[PDB]
Amino acid sequence: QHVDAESIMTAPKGKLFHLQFMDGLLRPEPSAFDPPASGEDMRLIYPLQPISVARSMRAIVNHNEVDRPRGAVAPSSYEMDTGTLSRNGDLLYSPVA
Amino acid sequence: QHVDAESIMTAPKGKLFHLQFMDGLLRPEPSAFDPPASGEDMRLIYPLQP
Amino acid sequence: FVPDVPEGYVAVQYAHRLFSSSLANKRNRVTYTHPPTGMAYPSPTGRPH
Repeated sequence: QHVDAESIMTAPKGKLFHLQFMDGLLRPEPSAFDPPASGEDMRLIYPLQPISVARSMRAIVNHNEVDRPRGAVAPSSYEMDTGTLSRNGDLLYSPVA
Repeated sequence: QHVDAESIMTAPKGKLFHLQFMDGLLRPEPSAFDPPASGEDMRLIYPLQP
Repeated sequence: FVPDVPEGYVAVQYAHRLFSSSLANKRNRVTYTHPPTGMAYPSPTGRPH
C-alpha cells in the first residue's frame, strides 16, 4: 500500500497514517551483456529525522569478493555483557580497567 | 554425447569419431552475495591444430 | 604405520578465518589464504602443499 500525494495535504490534523520505505542492499544486480530497459523510478516524500532507530545490525551475508559489504552494522558491545549483581543494587557492567 | 577415454585408445585405426567443444563467452556469471557451491570441471582431450 | 611428514612442508595452524569465499573466473568458490605469503588459490590444485 502507499499514501496518495493528495491525502497527505488535505486530511484531518489528528490522523496518523503510516508510510513504507525501501532498503535495497541485497538487491539483485543486472547481467553482463543485456539490452537496457526503459522507464525510471521516482520518490516524492522523504523523512527528516532520521528514521530507523531500532537497528542492532544489518545484512547478514558476506560479499562476493570484498570484506565488509558497505553499510553493514555489527552488534553493539553492550548487547553481549553479563555483569554480576550487587547486594543492594541489582545490575552493573564490568570494570573496563 | 561424448567420447569415452577408452574407446579413444583401443578402437580401429580407420574410424572417424567426432568430439564436442565449448565456447563460453556469453556464459551467465555468478551473483553478488552468494554461498559458493562445490565441485570442479575437468577436460581430458584437447586439439592441437588449431 | 605412521607415515612421516615429507621433507619440506609449511606447517599452518587451522583457523576459522584462513578459508574465505570469493569470486574467481565466472563463479563463486571457497578459497584458501596462505598465512606466510597472503595469497588466493581459488581451486583445489597447487596450493602449495
